[PDB]
Amino acid sequence: SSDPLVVAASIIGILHLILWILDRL
Amino acid sequence: SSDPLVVAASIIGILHLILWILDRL
Amino acid sequence: SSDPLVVAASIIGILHLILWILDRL
Amino acid sequence: SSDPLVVAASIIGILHLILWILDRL
Ligand SMILES: N[C@]12C[C@H]3C[C@H](C[C@H](C3)C1)C2
Repeated sequence: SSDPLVVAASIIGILHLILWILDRL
Repeated sequence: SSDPLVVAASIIGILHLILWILDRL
Repeated sequence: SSDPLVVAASIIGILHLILWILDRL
Repeated sequence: SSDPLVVAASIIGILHLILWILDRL
């Protein structure tokens, strides 16, 4: 495993991408 | 701990998310 | 190498940048 | 040091923030 801030941030940068893309569509 | 660029960047990707979301609302 | 979530996220933050920039233009 | 993809990505997430903020203003 890695540290929970690093991992958490990673997931965020995925979720925030979907939201942004969804908004555009 | 980790390195301050890595950690700092992590926090940014959270703050930038809130700002973006807040703007949408 | 590093872990595939970390690396994958890195690439995303690049692709998402291009898309955003392209949209602005 | 860390790996150049990780570091590079970190900087990007800062630059992309400024650009986004500047655009809003
Ligand atoms: N946006 C990023 C969040 C976190 C730190 C850095 C590298 C990875 C993980 C993607 C920038």
